[PDB]
Amino acid sequence: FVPNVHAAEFVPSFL
Amino acid sequence: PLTASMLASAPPQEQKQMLGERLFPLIQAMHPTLAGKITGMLLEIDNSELLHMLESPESLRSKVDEAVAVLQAHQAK
Repeated sequence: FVPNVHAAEFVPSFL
Repeated sequence: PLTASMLASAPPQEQKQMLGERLFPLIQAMHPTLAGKITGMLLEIDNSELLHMLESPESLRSKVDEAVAVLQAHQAK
């Protein structure tokens, strides 16, 4: 696994 | 618990979100501010491995530690 610093942030929005 | 069967039967466009919802609180426990970014980075891993990470705390921590080491180095430079 090579981490991708460009990855989209996971926004918590589950309710 | 989220199972492989549940994931495989979900529309592909919901699969990452389903995994993310279960991984996020665990990653947030480890890293309360970087959690969103680290979760996003981990979600690029394939779904089989993500499900394994959900079931194996040592596996999740190893991936989180690698993402954090890389992210923090990136932030610093």
